[PDB]
Amino acid sequence: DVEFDALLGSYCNTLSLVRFLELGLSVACVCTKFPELAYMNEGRVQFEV
Amino acid sequence: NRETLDELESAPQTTRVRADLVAIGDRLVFLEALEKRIYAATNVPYP
Repeated sequence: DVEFDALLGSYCNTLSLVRFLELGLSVACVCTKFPELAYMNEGRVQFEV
Repeated sequence: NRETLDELESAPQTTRVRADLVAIGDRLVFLEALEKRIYAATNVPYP
């Protein structure tokens, strides 16, 4: 007698790493890289219309 | 893991044949009638 088991194949996907600038929503927002929010207390913005 | 695991082997041989292709959206699809082709006079009813 011969009786064996067969792993006939293996499949995988990939985590499609979307990039937020490669995206239609990107002109809604000036996304700014400011690494110093941790030591920051507060910011303000004044407006002169 | 950026793995080459699944398959990339041999690029098999290509041959032309009569068929039909429609464009429903950007998914382009065959068409097949399976009555006059193979179940012509066969006594098995078409599925």
